Amino acid sequence: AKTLLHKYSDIPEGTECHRKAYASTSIGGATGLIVSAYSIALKPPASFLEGVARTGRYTFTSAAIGAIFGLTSCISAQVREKPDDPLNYFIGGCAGGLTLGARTRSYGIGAAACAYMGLTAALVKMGQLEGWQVFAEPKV
Amino acid sequence: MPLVYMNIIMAFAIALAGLLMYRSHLMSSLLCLEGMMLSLFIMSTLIILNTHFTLANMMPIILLVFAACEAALGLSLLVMVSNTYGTDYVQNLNLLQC
Amino acid sequence: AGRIASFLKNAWAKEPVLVASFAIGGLAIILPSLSPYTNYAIRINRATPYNYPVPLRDDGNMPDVPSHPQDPQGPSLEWLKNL
Amino acid sequence: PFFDVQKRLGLDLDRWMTIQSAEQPHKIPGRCHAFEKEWIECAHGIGGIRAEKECKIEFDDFVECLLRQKTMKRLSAIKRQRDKLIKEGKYTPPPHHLGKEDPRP
Amino acid sequence: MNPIIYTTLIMTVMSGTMLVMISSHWLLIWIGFEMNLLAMIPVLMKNFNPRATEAATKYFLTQATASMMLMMAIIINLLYSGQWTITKMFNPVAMTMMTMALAMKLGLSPFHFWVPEVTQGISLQAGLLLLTWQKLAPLSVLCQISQSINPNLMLTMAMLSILIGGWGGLNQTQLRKIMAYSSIAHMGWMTAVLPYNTTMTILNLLIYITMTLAMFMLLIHSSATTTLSLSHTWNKMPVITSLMMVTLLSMGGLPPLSGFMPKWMIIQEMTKNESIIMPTLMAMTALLNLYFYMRLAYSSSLTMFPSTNNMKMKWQFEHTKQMKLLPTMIVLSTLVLPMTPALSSLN
Amino acid sequence: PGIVELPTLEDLKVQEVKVSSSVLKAAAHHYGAQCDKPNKEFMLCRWEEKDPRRCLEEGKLVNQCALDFFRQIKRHCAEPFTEYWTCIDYSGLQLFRHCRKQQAKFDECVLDKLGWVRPDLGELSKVTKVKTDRPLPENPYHSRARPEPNPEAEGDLKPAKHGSRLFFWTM
Amino acid sequence: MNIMLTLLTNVTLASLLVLIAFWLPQLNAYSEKTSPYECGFDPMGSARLPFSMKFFLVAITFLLFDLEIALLLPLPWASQTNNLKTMLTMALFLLILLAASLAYEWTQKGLEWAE
Amino acid sequence: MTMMSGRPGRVPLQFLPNEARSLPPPKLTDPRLVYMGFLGYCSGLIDNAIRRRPVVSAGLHRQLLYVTSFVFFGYYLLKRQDYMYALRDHDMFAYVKSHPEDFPEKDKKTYGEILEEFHPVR
Amino acid sequence: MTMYIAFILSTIFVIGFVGFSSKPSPIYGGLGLIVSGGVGCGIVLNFGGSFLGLMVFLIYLGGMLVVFGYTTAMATEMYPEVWVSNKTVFGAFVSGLMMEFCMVYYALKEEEVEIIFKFNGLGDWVIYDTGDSGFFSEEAMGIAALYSYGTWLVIVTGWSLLIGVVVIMEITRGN
Ligand SMILES: CCCCCCCCCCCCCCCCCC(=O)OC[C@H](COP(=O)([O-])OCC(O)COP(=O)([O-])OC[C@@H](COC(=O)CCCCCCCCCCCCCCCCC)OC(=O)CCCCCCCCCCCCCCCCC)OC(=O)CCCCCCCCCCCCCCCCC
Ligand SMILES: CCCCCCCCCCCCCCCCCC(=O)OC[C@H](COP(=O)([O-])OCC(O)COP(=O)([O-])OC[C@@H](COC(=O)CCCCCCCCCCCCCCCCC)OC(=O)CCCCCCCCCCCCCCCCC)OC(=O)CCCCCCCCCCCCCCCCC
Ligand SMILES: CCCCCCCCCCCCCCCCC[C@@H](O)O[C@H](CO[C@H](O)CCCCCCCCCCCCCCC)COP(=O)(O)OCC[N+](C)(C)C
Ligand SMILES: CCCCCCCC/C=C/CCCCCCCC(=O)OC[C@H](COP(=O)(O)OCCN)OC(=O)CCCCCCC/C=C/CCCCCCCC
Repeated sequence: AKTLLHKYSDIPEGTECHRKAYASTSIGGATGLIVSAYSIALKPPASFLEGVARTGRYTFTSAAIGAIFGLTSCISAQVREKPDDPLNYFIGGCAGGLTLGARTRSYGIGAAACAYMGLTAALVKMGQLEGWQVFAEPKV
Repeated sequence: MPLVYMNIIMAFAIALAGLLMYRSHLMSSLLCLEGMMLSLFIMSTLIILNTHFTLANMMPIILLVFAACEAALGLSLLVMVSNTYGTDYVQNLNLLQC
Repeated sequence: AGRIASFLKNAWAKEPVLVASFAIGGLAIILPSLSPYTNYAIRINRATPYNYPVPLRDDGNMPDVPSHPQDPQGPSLEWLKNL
Repeated sequence: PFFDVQKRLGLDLDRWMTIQSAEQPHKIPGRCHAFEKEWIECAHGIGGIRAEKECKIEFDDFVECLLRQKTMKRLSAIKRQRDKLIKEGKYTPPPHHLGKEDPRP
Repeated sequence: MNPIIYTTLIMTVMSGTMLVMISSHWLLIWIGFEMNLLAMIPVLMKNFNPRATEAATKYFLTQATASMMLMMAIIINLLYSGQWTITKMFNPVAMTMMTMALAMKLGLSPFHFWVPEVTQGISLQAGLLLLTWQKLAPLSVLCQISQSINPNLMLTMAMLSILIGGWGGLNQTQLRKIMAYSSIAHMGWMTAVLPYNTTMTILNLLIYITMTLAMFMLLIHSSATTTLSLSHTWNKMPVITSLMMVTLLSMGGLPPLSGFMPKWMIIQEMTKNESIIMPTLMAMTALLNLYFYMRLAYSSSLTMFPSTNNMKMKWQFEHTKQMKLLPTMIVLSTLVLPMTPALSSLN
Repeated sequence: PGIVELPTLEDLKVQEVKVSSSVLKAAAHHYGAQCDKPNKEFMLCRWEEKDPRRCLEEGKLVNQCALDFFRQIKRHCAEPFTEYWTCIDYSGLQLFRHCRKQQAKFDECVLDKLGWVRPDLGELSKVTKVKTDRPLPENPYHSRARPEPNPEAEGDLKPAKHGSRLFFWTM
Repeated sequence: MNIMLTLLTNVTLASLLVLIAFWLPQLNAYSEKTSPYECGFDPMGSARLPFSMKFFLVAITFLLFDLEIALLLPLPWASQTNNLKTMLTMALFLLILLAASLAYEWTQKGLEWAE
Repeated sequence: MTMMSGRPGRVPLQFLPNEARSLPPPKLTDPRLVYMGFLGYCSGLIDNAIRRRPVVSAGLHRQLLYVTSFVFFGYYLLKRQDYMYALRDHDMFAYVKSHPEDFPEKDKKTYGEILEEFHPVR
Repeated sequence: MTMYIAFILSTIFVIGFVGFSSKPSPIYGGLGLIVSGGVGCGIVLNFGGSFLGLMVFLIYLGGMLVVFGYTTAMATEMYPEVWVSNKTVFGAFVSGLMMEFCMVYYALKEEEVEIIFKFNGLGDWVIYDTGDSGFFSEEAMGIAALYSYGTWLVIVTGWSLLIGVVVIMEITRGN
């Protein structure tokens, strides 16, 4: 829910990296659980234990990606002493992409995920800076 | 809300979950649909009686009528399905894909 | 007018139940519009006092409203006793 | 979307059953007739946006009549304090409450 | 089926929709939905075969679940406010259930799976009815309760519908499933602008209905349900394939064709609020629908596929039944952009 | 939200009419014929004020009138009234139809002793008029001041300046 | 309260009768005694096999006609309204609709059992 | 959102209020009407083509009816559209007139008193 | 607190719902739905709704008779399943029972918002009416008003029933 989002976003950028990594890990785990639920519903795994294995695999992948992103982004922001800089989010996104590539054991997946996740995270940081609204409330 | 309202809402939720989770028989899912209709009847009747909304007292009966229609519709379809396969299993309704 | 008479005779000879049903239904449909006592039923329904009659405040300009239940003004049920 | 056929023709197909304050048989009143009447008269003609703010008091009273949440909260508080007082033994409850009351017609 | 019975069933479907559109009472709206479904089930089964029966069963299950959720939302709203009038929906949980029920009725993602299956299992006339007339009632209700909508949920469902429509349509060789995925994407577009302006929703619905009617009527005129059977039409009647190609280009949203008008308008409306990222995503995603429309146009009109010998016999005969509204539908599907400001008459 | 005003217990004391429902029913017609004025005054107060706390004296007057009526009934026709209400009381539905001889005797006694005439059928259900010095309440609902409406549409309609003004269109 | 007590009393009496029936007499149960009865010969199939219903259409029509009973039950109270003309028109409308539905099912061979 | 559904005084299904009679009607040579007639002519040509008839010469009465119907509908469509835009302008001007605090006319400054940054191009 | 009769009846209602929602076999599902209809009739009766409770009980009895016939015709197997004959059915039944018990404990010992709002209990007797008037039943008057106020409802309902007869005949025609 938005409680996890608030728990992540309430902590300042370059402070308390362990807590931010924990919050990002929780967000990733929730995303992976939802993904595994939909996957099990639409593609039955033919066994209960196989379903548990698929759920654990997806959830661990997502949680690892989130933890790596949060830790790397916070550490970069703290080392550079430059909060409110999209470069930290780009570095965290590429770290998460390389984590995904290692998780699936594929170099092309790793490179593409690094590029795309870094770009997306930098865009998200720019949106937080400039006030871009994804779901705009009706104004006129 | 009193405990009875929560119990009726829980009954509706249980019937909806039973409908959404098919086992094999279409008849069981039709029964779950009828249960949802019954729960709605009870809930609306309790609300209308509590607030003394006199003209709303005819509303639940109307609900029942269309419930019957819906019940008849389902049964009709089941007949045809059985006549095609000799059984009412939802596994056999797989000629069309996404 | 001649073929329908034969049709009625054949229906009476083959399906008397349906003949009686249709005759009874048609009578039940058409008779109430020709009876003078339907309005009597309406008046009897209107004359049944389910709720309390709330009195009106006297502004001094209502000579048609009785000041007492036994006063000559107001509606009469004398038609009901002769029914 | 909404074609107001009823308004255009003055038919009243279903408006007779939309609200509880509208011409019940035998003049039987709803449990919250006055609250709904006050809210409707407050909100009439000013639009939903303005009514949501300027008729909030009448709507709150109407909802309190409908569901009676605050009344049960207050009754529960009184009952809890009374039970604590009697458990401590300081309550000294009255005869009428205990059923020894002298009833009146 | 008797023609009298078929006419009565079609009239009952239309009467249920009209009852939804003219009612002020939630019970009467629900009754309109029930009557529409009851009359619609046999129309889907007019040509009896196992596929039609399967499609009718799936449709009935989906719509009955949606109507149960609809009634529960109505009853919750009544519980928290003794109101029967269709209005700002005083309870948020009831409003969420109402939105989900209406989305399931419309076939919006993620309640989208039944649309391709039901469309593929029925005839082209039944598909025309299902994809044109059946959208009116839920969209009318959504327009009436738009001010209380939660924009996050509806925008999520609309974006998902556009994405899923494009991706699913990319994989199809059956024409009915292509039409169904196109319908899913267009419903996503219609519901994306609903919390901001219902006039734009109405305009998009009208243009989509016109284009879909032209498409289905052209598909009925040339008895094709697959890509390969449509690839023969050039050797029997090239005019039909040329008109189909232009109509497909219009459905793809290319200027200066009419299908460009709604998206354009919707995008503008979304930029009148802040809403910048979502319209850009929506257009870039509609490129997928354009891609598979273009593939169909490649197969049927821009190249010539091999034919068969027996086609010579078909050269000697003419089309018996003629659609009187097809030319006007084609013209309205293609050459209507210059009259864009007339949309003011919709509000 | 403010406290609720309630009358004291001493204010709620009044001489009580302590006769059973059969006794009340046996004398209902004559009671409605004789005590009509205070009862109608009380009912008008009750339906106009919409508050039981504002019509207490009228209720006390109603009780006093009923007490006087029953005192007179005791004073002149104790025995016929006792027989009539015993007959009414035996019935499970408390029916008038099953005891007409006792009713006739009670009616004759009240007519001769007090000149009382039993109301005819349909007379006690009339809507009557009552003269009272009680002022008509102006805000019995305790309503707030209603919000002012949106002002109005006024003036003559003129063509839109430069047309639709939609992108490149000049009309 | 009284109706609940009456239901409890009746159910308890029936249950006690069953208990007495099953615990008083001498029981000698063996496999041949408890085998299913088919007039002295063993059954071929199972009694849980599908059993065709020849009157299924009449059963669905009975479902539909049962709700008109609920619609028409309040007529004794409806006969007490002031506007008797509208009430009579609507009651006759409902009964005529029910008769028309019966006639339609009759003429289309809907009351004939499947063969 | 619906701007104009609840506008006070609106008759449900009128399509043309009496107030609209105070606006100048579109000319019969309006280019929008000419384009509507062109749409009708195109519909007639497509009707000829689909029916395997000579496209330009087959039915002159049918083509005439097509053009006439399109023009006839377009006239009333244009009237309603112009009325709606006039209504929008009327409401906007009345609202601006009735809320002067939200629409102030601030003091004018000339370009000789406004300091604009200069960005050289090199 | 007063005799808990309404709470007990509603709990049995939920139990019957769980019984037929675990879907053992349509015979036992119909039995559970019949039990639920009976307790719902009792619940409505305890609120003053005699006619509505009796009507819903009668309608569901007829419906379940038709469902029993259809189950014998088209929804049978060699070994019909009961709530303890299959691990899926037993698991669903036990999960439903535990969910009901947990929700009851949550709403009874505490006062928390499950989904919509909060609830403390106190028995359903508190929100009653203490209305003292009438030689008639208000529910009876409201239901009888269908023939004077609900002309539109009668029209649409009768049309729907006739259309339903035609519709079922068309659907089962086959060919
Ligand atoms: C319009 C104008 C043109 C525009 C576009 C045109 C130009 C751009 C496009 C063309 C180039 C882009 C290609 C990207 C990578 C493609 C890989 C791929 O397709 O995977 C599928 C493909 C499929 O493989 P598979 O099926 O998964 O498994 C079989 C493997 O092949 C079997 O693998 P294996 O056992 O043979 O060995 C693989 C192993 C070892 O590979 C080997 O066995 C041989 C050794 C090769 C590795 C070389 C690393 C050490 C040498 C680099 C020295 C410095 C770099 C030069 C810059 C000098 C700066 C002054 O590699 C690794 O373990 C990866 C560890 C990571 C170390 C290398 C990554 C360093 C990234 C560069 C950082 C630059 C930062 C900015 C600097 C700014 C200042 C200029 O993977 C490969 O086969 C290639 C693996 C190695 C590729 C990594 C090389 C990176 C090249 C530089 C990237 C720079 C562009 C991207 C920057 C933007 C991103 C944010
Ligand atoms: C922007 C500014 C304004 C522009 C307006 C927009 C464009 C023009 C209007 C569009 C609609 C008008 C025509 C509609 C009916 C045409 C249907 C047709 O089949 O035509 C055949 C027909 C010839 O048939 P025929 O004479 O009976 O004998 C030959 C056989 O039928 C032999 O027939 P067949 O069936 O055996 O031959 C087979 C052939 C048959 O297939 C076709 O003929 C294709 C026709 C498709 C109709 C267009 C679709 C719907 C309209 C949307 C257009 C979108 C425009 C926007 C830009 C996007 C481009 C797509 O198919 C093929 O060969 C396959 C070729 C594959 C290429 C695919 C490309 C097709 C799409 C291109 C559309 C371009 C616009 C229309 C082009 C002109 C067409 C005549 O063509 C004509 O002769 C009629 C056109 C000329 C009449 C108008 C002249 C007016 C009177 C003269 C005086 C002028 C007055 C000026 C006032 C001043 C006083 C002095
Ligand atoms: C792809 C091309 C689209 C064409 C669509 C079909 C065109 C032909 C259909 C002809 C329409 C017949 C209507 C005329 C009879 C009068 C009906 C009138 O009373 O209805 C009015 C309504 O007027 C109609 O809406 C106007 C119809 C005109 C539509 C044309 C606009 C298309 C956009 C511009 C594209 C160019 C079109 C070119 C035309 C050939 C009442 O308004 P109201 O009851 O309060 O609205 C209810 C809904 N609300 C309140 C929620 C808004
Ligand atoms: C003094 C003159 C009396 C005038 C009375 C009014 C008119 C009386 C005649 C009207 C119609 C009489 C019955 C119909 C004609 C004869 C019957 C007939 O058509 O064929 C019989 C045949 C039945 O026989 P089978 O089942 O097919 O036998 C199979 C085995 N061999 O009938 C039919 O097919 C259809 C029967 C439809 C029955 C109608 C449904 C019930 C309607 C009656 C209920 C009340 C109606 C009241 C409303 C109407 C008011 C006017």
